Amino acid sequence: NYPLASSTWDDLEYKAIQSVLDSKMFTMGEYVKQYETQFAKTFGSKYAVMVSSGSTANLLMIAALFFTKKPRLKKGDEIIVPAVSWSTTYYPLQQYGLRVKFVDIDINTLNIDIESLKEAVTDSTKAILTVNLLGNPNNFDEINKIIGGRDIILLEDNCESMGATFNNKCAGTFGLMGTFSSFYSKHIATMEGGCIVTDDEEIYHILLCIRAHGWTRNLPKKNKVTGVKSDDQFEESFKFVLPGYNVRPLEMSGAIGIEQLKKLPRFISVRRKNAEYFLDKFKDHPYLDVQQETGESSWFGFSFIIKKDSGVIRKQLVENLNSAGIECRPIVTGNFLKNTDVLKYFDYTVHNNVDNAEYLDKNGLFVGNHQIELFDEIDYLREVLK
Amino acid sequence: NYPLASSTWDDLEYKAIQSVLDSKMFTMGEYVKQYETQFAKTFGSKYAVMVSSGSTANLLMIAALFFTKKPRLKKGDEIIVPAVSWSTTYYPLQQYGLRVKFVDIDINTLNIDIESLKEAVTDSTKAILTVNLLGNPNNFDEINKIIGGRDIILLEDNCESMGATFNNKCAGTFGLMGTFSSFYSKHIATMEGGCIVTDDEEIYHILLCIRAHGWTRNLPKKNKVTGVKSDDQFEESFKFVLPGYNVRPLEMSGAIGIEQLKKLPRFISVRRKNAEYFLDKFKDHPYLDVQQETGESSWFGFSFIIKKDSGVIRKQLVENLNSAGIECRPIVTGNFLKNTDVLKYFDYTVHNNVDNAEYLDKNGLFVGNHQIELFDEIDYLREVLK
Ligand SMILES: *[C@H](N[C@@H](CCC(=O)O)C(=O)O)c1c(COP(=O)(O)O)cnc(C)c1O
Ligand SMILES: *[C@H](N[C@@H](CCC(=O)O)C(=O)O)c1c(COP(=O)(O)O)cnc(C)c1O
Repeated sequence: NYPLASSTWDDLEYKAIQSVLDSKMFTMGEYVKQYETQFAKTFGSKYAVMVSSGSTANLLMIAALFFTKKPRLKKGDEIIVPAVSWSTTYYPLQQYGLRVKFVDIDINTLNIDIESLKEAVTDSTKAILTVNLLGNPNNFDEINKIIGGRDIILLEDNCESMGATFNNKCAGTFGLMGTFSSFYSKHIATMEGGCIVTDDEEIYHILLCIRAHGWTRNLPKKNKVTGVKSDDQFEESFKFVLPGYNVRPLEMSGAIGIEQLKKLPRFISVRRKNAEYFLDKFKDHPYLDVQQETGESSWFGFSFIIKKDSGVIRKQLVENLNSAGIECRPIVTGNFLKNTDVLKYFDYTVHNNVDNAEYLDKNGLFVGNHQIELFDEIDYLREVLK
Repeated sequence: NYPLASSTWDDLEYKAIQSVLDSKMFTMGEYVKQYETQFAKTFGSKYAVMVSSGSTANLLMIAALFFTKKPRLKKGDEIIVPAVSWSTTYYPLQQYGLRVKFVDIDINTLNIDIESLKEAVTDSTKAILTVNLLGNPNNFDEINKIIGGRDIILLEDNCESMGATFNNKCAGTFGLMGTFSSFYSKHIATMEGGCIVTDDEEIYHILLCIRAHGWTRNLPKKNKVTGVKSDDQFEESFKFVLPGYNVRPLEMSGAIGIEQLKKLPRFISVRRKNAEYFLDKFKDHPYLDVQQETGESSWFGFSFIIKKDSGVIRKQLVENLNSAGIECRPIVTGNFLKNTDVLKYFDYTVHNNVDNAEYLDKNGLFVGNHQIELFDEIDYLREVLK
């Protein structure tokens, strides 16, 4: 009836695939490169680099920081994160030996709690990795006040908020790097795909290098990694300079991404209209609280949190929902801190408490928002959730 | 041109791509699952796990060893590798904090020098990662003799030797794990693609988990990682237990992969016919040494090494081969140890020396072999390399 996922494609995505077939160049090329230019232009960054998925976009984002001429991050370094996000926002911190400090979320915005942030910040903090949750941007104004010129890097996992903006700027472009995802279920889809954006050329060349074999084949003759490239191909083409990966996207995802980006503004427009109608139907709801928007959210989906002491039990709504053909799931993955089994591999600490994440973990659920008009579905959802 | 790589595709892989487009299901699924099954069966391994590339296959191979119930490896352990190979054979080792011990290669076979190895193996050696170079398998009988019952893990990077055999056993299936690549220029091509095979179910379950977010979704109800999966999918489907990645292959790659396996034997045969031909044409070549075969090479390509005391300058030969429109390159990456820049990041040492690797690095070169008859390129090559 009402799924969490619908297809974003049309004839056009298919044609783009044909175009690629007909070219007989399958691995990362023209399209991918064209696609990166469009992406950057699209969100207002100087550079964009396409990878195999948003997870690997997070991996290189952290990785790159260790290979700047003046390494910006080091093993043991303290990084702050919020307690609610996708797993692969965290894994990379572990794989790089960072010390992780979790902070609770604000139960209204579902983003990192600001007042906890303020106090959680110190002289030991090297970086802050924010996540724009469910399409909702962090209030970067306040985040910038809290950092206050200190050597603390700001990073964004924007895998759920493509299109969101805050004060006339695209989410994802506030940090030194911002990551995106074009996985099937996201604002657009290239089957799998992710992207890192940055206005830093140094970081930009490093990303080009660790994305594919740690080589220099995709570096420009004069570049910020090696500096000046020899002209002996026999030579230059087989020099390895950073311990990277092969996380190249396929040409086909680049081509398909070109088509989706064209459609994006409409997708976002439809999404917001549905959000507007949704909020109208659900405000002053007797036992559910909705997400409070910051800036202009790209409304990835619709979260609900059971009102305190309303005596409503999640299992029930859950049943209700499914019995009406409406799919739902926890919000993102609930409180990450409960995954104690993977947590045993981390060097981590919890600032103050994560009561909010905890409450969410037991009392929130989520239903999708899509790029097609869902007025009908919402009216029904509201009939079911009364 | 006498290109280094060729299309192994015909209307079939084109048809398979079609079928997946027809299914409208693009994310890792049944084709991939089907391919994994065909793959293990083809190479004679109990299990196979398909990943986004041979490089991420090597990464997961190392990563798995850390998450076994009783860790097979730990930070600081020593692992012995050969000095000639693709850079992604080495990175995982640095990324996981292993102590890398380089060993010289045998100048004839181009694989690890067996004498050096016996000597390089010590009480501290926990594992040995072999690479089967250019289609040619390592003498695993000699290798197993060296290990002789001790607790030393044998691994293989088989990304260049899909289809080689040794004692009628398939290469890639001697070590606790073996990696494969199905990248454009390799034996089979699924655009990008890699696989890991193993006979160990626990490692096998660990791979299924770390390939996709460290979740439990692709583990069987009763499994070696978590035991028994819960029935409440609301919880079970968002449980994270090991620090993995998103290195899932594409369904299209799974589908193209299945047609490729069907054609393998033929590829191998032709490639081997080409090689024989090349052999006697180059049999008594006055100034160039050719690669010594162990078992049945899959002849990924043909190496040439300017004889000791010949007065021949590598430069000419290339000049020469380039003027003739024959595509040429270094043997893999040459002496990997020449990359001092990336070496800065490793915790490593060198066994004795790697003079063979350096000789090859300065006097070695290589042209590609294909699955179409090339007697004519050959005759021509011979003529050019007089
Ligand atoms: C996307 N999270 C998805 C995971 C879907 C999947 O199987 O990949 C979800 O179900 O919520 C996401 C990522 C991962 O990007 P990727 O899916 O392209 O690997 C990273 N960060 C965030 C915050 C995120 O939502
Ligand atoms: C194959 N190496 C290829 C590299 C092709 C590429 O650019 O990806 C070559 O040109 O020699 C290879 C790999 C890399 O696996 P992948 O290419 O599927 O990521 C890893 N190990 C070895 C030994 C290898 O030959």
